[PDB]
Amino acid sequence: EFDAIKIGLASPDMIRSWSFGEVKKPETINYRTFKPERDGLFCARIFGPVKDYECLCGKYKRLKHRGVICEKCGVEVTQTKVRRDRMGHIELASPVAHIWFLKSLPSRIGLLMDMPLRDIERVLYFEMYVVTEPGMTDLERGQMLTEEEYLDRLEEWGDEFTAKMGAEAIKDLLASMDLPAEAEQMREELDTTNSETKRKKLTKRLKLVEAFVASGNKPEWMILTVLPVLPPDLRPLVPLDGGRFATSDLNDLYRRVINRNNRLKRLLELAAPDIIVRNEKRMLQESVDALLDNGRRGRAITGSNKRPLKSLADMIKGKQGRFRQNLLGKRVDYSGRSVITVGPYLRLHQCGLPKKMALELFKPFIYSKLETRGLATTIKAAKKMVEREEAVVWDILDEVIREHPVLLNRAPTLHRLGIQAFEPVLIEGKAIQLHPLVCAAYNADFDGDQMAVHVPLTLEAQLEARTLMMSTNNILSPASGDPIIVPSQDVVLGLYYMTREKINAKGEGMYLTGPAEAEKAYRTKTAELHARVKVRITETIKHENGKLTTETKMIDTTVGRAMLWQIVPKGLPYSLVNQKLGKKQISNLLNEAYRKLGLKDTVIFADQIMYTGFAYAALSGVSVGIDDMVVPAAKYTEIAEAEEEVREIQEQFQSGLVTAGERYNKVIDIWASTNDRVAKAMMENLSSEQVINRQGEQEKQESFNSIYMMADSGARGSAAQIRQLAGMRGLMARPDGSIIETPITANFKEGLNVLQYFISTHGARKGLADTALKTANSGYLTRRLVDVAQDVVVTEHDCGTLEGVVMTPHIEGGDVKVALTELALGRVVSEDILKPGTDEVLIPRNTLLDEKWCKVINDNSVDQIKVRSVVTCDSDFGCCAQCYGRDLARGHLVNQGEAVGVIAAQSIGEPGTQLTIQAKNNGSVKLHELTIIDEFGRTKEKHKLPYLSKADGDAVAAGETVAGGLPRVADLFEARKPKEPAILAEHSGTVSFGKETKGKRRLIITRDSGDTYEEMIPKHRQLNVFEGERIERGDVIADGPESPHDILRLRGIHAVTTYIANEVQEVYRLQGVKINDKHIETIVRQMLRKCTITFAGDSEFLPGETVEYSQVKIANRKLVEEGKEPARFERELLGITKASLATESFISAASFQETTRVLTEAAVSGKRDDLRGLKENVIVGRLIPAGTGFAYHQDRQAKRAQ
Amino acid sequence: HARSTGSYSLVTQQPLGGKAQFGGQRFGEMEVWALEAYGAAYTLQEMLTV
Amino acid sequence: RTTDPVRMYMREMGTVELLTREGEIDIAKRIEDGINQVQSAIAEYPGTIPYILEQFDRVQAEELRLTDLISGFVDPPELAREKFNELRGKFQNLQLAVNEFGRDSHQASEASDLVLDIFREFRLTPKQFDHLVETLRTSMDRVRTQERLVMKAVVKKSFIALFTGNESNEEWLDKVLASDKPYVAKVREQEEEIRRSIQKLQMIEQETSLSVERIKDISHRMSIGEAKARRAKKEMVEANLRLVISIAKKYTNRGLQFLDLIQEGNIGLMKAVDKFEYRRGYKFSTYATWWIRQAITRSIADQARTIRIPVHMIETINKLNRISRQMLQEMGREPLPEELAERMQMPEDKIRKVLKIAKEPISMETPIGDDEDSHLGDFIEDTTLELPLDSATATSLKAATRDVLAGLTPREAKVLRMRFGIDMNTDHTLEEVGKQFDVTRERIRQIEAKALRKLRHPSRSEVLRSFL
Ligand SMILES: [Mg+2]
Ligand SMILES: [Zn+2]
Ligand SMILES: [Zn+2]
Repeated sequence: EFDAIKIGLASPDMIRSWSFGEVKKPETINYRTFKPERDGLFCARIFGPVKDYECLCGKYKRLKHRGVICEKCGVEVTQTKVRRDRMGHIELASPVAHIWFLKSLPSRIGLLMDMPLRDIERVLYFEMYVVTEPGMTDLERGQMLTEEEYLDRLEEWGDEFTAKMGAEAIKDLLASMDLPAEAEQMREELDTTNSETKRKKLTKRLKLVEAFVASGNKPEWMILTVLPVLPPDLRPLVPLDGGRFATSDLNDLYRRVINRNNRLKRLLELAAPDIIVRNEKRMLQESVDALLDNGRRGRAITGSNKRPLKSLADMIKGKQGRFRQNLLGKRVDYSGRSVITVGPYLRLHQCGLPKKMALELFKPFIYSKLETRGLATTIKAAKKMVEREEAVVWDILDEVIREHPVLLNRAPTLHRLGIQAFEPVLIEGKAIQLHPLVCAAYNADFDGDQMAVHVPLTLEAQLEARTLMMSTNNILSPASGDPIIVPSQDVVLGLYYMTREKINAKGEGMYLTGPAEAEKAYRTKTAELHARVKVRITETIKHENGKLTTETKMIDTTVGRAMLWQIVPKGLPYSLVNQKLGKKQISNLLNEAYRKLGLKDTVIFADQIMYTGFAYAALSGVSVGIDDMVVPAAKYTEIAEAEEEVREIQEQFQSGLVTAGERYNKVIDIWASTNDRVAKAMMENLSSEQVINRQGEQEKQESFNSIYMMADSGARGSAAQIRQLAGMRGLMARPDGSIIETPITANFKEGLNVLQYFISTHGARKGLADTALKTANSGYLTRRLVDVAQDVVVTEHDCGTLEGVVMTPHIEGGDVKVALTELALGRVVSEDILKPGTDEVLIPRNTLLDEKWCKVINDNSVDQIKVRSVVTCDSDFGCCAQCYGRDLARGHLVNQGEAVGVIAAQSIGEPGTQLTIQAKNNGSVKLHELTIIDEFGRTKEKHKLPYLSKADGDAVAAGETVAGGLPRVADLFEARKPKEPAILAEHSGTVSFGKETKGKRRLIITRDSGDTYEEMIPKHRQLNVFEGERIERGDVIADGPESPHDILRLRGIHAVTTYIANEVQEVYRLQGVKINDKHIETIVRQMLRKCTITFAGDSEFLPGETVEYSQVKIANRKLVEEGKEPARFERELLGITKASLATESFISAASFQETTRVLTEAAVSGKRDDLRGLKENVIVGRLIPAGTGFAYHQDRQAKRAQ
Repeated sequence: HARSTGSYSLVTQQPLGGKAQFGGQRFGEMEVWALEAYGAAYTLQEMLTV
Repeated sequence: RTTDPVRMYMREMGTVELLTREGEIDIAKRIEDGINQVQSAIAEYPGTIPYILEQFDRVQAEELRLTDLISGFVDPPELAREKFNELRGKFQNLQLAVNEFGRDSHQASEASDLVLDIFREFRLTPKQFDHLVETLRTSMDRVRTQERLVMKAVVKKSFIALFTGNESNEEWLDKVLASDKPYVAKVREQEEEIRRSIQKLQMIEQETSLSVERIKDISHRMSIGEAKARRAKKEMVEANLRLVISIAKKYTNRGLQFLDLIQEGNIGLMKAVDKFEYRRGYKFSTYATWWIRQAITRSIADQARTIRIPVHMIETINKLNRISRQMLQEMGREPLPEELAERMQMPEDKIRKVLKIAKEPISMETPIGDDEDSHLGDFIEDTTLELPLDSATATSLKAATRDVLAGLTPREAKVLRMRFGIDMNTDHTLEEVGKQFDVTRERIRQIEAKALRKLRHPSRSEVLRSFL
């Protein structure tokens, strides 16, 4: 129907054209008949009939008289909904300035007439005159005259000049401007100017003038002469229960405007003193600005209930505004909500749905089927049968829900796994039964959590639920590629208990034909779960090439291990089961099954694993008791020793040998050591036991303590919690941050006393409040990332670029932080991977590095590779498939139409709550910094070189001595400037000292061309450069934190990409969160979207103008095709907020935040929105140009092409 | 709570909210982000429009 | 330095000095001096006196209101009849003097100023006053328009020379025709238009019988008198602005803001000044306070509610509030409507109607519960909507009745469609249903009744019975 949305100024003729009448009175409704008045705010002649196909006087009261305007009353006989569309207008007695175009800094009016805002308000508030027409007089346009001066110069000259006061004067000045002449004047002066500040001033003014002349708008339209009036049903006056009436504040604001307008019209007939008329004009202006935007001008007007009246800008903007409350999110039908219980009998694709909920949600479907198969003649028959709850209704409900998927959601929806599709199973009850293996994706625990259920209606939605959102498809985490359905808690505990090994268990040394006879022996009480036996195992291996090799052997195992092997699918080695199975082991089992067998086998295996784990955890009988918390006897003696030594050091302090700070520090150290030793003793006592073996001696065995089994299996608990239960609680922190000297020498078994509990509360409160605030901080970060990266969709297959990024293993000392296999798994090769020391092509270009090629690279010892990345792609909009590579959630190449930006934003934002020289290897030494490389050719140590045992190329043996998380990420993504940044060498050249000017110092550099560049350095700066040294570009002059803007300007795109990726991944890896770097690179690509033109060239670009980089690239390609001088640009790093607010679409920018500024700028510039991204199509209800809708939009892009 | 079709708001013409009003569940911004990440254009259009 | 219009307005009215008794006397004297200059200007018009004379002729016949004619008598129908007969006689002496003895003769001027003195002792109602001023104003504006059109056409010095006496005389036209300057050719052409223009002057002059000089002098005297009066009134109100704000201070927080009250009180001052009398010897503040009171009260009754309550109902509500006040304070509890009706001497039903009449509408943004994200306007239904079940029922009934009517012979089916309006814009009575083929009433009725009992037959009505 429509392809674009245009925005611009509203002329008085246009506002009159929108209107169906003029509102003349502040009347709303009658106090007896409750009918609208003529010429009021609810007039039926202006806005439409109150009743469908009726008129106020009631003469024409049927559809026979449709479209006939009644002569007695004037009401058109039509539908009532026209009262939601028809507008009105008010003809203002005096012109009024628009508040948005005046007080939204920078002032468009003030910028246009080149006068300060205070001057314009002084004219508007009726304090000073302004000359409109100077005439044949020394006076100039726009110069102020006070009342006295106006009188003297009126006596001096008379009618030669014209001076006015108020909004009328501003209107005449705006209408008298000759925009092209002013534009030429600014162009010439800019051609002959030197100051940079005046350059910026005239650049903005010229941009505004050019925008006005191009958009077709007229400046005088910023002063309103006719005011539009909103349709009544959007500001309703409705009867409430009990006879009370409810109204919108817009009614009060409009009534004030109309009253003051009528009073002004009356005062201009009963000719009145100029002071009174001036005051009334002031009233009219204040009322109009209050109606448009309350609180911007000054004191916000309040109602009879003493809170500010809500204006139109408040309707439009904010968290409660129409964009975010009703357009980007909605309440939906066919939805329900209930508490969630656990269904251990369910399959991965099934969810338990209560019968009453299904009856309510699927009611139209039930009606349809009852009408179709004939038990209901009409729709009220079906409704009555459903209400009476007959049996056949239940069979019909079963048949409708037979294979109709439903969508389950849990708030907060941190990532796309928070909504998934399941096949419903009707259950008796009122609670939704949820499969345990999906809880980790939902972050759902059964302590009162509630879930929402949605019913997809159309066939397309059903097939999207079955194919995309179904639980069996989403088993890999899109953030990292790891399985997200890994078992936890009782499943892990059962698989651990069944796979443990006991000495001298019943049935030891027995020979079993296979897993079946192990099961038979366990069920017949011949052998225990933990008996060491020999079992015949038939094992089939599926190789990388697909070879299936089957072979049988006798293996020394445990009965439980064979019984578990019974459910392991064919194609997997038996070594994966022949061990005690913790959480890591089960995760490895599932990951290997997915890597070597596929998806269906993986889901069946996961279901069987969870069933078996539950069964054998129930059979184990694991329980917690007070005797399971064994307190080591060494704790009391260690506490006594620490206390005695603390007495000794107190004595030393009393002698003056040591100071107070030293005493504090070493007391902290001794208590920390005591805590560590008590924890070690408790672990050693808890983790072992002595048993009698078959031959009769004593043997050491791993303990079967319930708490130890709980901690070691990885089900619940870690060493810290057992330390708190059976060891020592340790040092705790005072609320300011300081650490109290005396620790809590008690655990939770003997219990704390009053003061120990008080110190515990000190930190407990801090933790809870920190979580409460950090949740909101992370949510706001995730929002910001989503709006910056929302437009990134895979739009192509190959972009045909040769650029790429260089990837090497991460080294932050003497050990590798992460191998290159992890960094390269799933990325496409950009430059051919030659074997080191050879010219053979091991890996061709445009190849996806899967597991097998990763193993090849690991075997051939490759250090540095080149791969395509999102930042280096050349696609005009979005990215291509090769530059992104594998999509982690699916395991194959990324498909066309995937919203990679939203995935990246969700992946980064989800873990936000969890957020807060001696050589050690043998090899050679290389100097660049210091690098120690193994004999295989891999760089394994990277060390700094401050301004050495071995020189360059000298071999070094082992041991030789050559000689705050979330705020950081948020600050990094907005590209903040550090408080004290590093001073960096602007240009490559020879350093030289300069005149130490008072206040702060200056330095100079001589370039290769002999030009001298001056630098402004503060006094307190430990300069590193020395005179006579040729420092390269990118060198550090003053040490300190590095600003990403400087890195981009002086080093390049790759440098800033690497910097951002490394720091954010340092923060994430500190807390043990694994996120792939392609998401971060998508965000960084969205940071690099604007360029400032330095050389204007011949293209329609002004110097120093920040424009979009893709537009410049397209223009430069066109100009190169035309053989004309292309533009020279510098690229800018923009923060996620500033990049989001500077999008080409003003709909997305207005829906993000700062709605007033975006709307004002777009209206002045006459912007046009093409609805190219996701948010715009979400607002207008269209299909998003991503995923299933992608093709659709492409078709339109063909139709507009033809 | 469950609802197929019920009352609607006066101005926004959207389903009400709450059990007392027989309202509907809210499909907020994060849900729309999840549907966009999946690629379910038609389900999202269903939730927004019909 | 400030943004509140309140403080700027006080800055504006504080620059006017406060007046004393003698200041009020002097300003009133200036006002009346302007008023009687205007009245003397009106009196020097040949048609003005006949209008007053015929008005007196009608009122003296006991057919018109006496107040509408005159409002007072200046003293330095017991008396009105004698004064109007004396005025008639003095006017007749003027009429005799007008042209028989000569316009420049001493009789025509002496009787003229004596008629002026007689008319100065009259206080007319402002309505017909402004009517006469409007008539003279319209004539004078028309002569300005004609003169400016003539000047635009001709464009000089010759007209300036002959403007004093020959502005409208044909001697100017004859001399222009005789002139032979190089630019007179086109002017001579324009003379044709000017001829019509001067023709359009002629009746006006014989309507006035004053040529051009006399009407110009009358207009100048009128203008200077009105300007003097306006300046005096403006000074007076600029003085009393402070009394306006003082009195309007007492009616705040009643639905209208302070500045609206100030402006209404300002209108009250203008109306009070327009009808002030300093013969009565009272000060201006006493009279002005009453009018400003009226302004504030009328405005606050007419514009302080979203739903207007008429003025009489406003006083009813206020006096009910006061009586319930006194009863509550006299007995000690809220007075029941029966006792209130007894004290008001009004029926209890009227008391209940007044009590329930209209409390001010609540806002659709009132926070409900301890949430800044909750408003009352998010819980308001749309009761005008049609349930989708009823829409499906309407469609199903349409299909069912289509089938049942198709189970009929075409003639009766079409007759029923026309009589009930099925698939048709309008419903039709027996007349135009007959107009289909044969225009007969009872046959149409009997056909429709036969069709009705035929459809009532249990064999073809089960599909329709399900819609009950
Ligand atoms: Mg919970
Ligand atoms: Zn009517
Ligand atoms: Zn690419």
